[PDB]
Amino acid sequence: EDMAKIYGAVAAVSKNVNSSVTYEVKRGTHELIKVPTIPHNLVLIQSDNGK
Amino acid sequence: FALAQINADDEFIGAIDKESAEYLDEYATLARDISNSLTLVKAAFGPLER
Repeated sequence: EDMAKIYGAVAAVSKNVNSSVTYEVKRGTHELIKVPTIPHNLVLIQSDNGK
Repeated sequence: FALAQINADDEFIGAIDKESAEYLDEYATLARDISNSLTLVKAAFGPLER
């Protein structure tokens, strides 16, 4: 019985080993919007007689 | 100055006989506990660095 306790404690220590890490790489990334129209900013000014 | 004679009656000798069995039991348990703990340390832990 006391041997099972000693053997169990050793197995607990051996099981404390770490395997790996996992993380997401998202820094520096931004979403993109879509502009549907082109701004021209033009107006045609014409006289009444058209000259 | 007021030393008194020690009386060793049957009750006191009988009481010590009970204590002798209790003392013998305690030593056996501690030896088993020491042996178990000494085995655990060797298998589990190791040296320490800085």
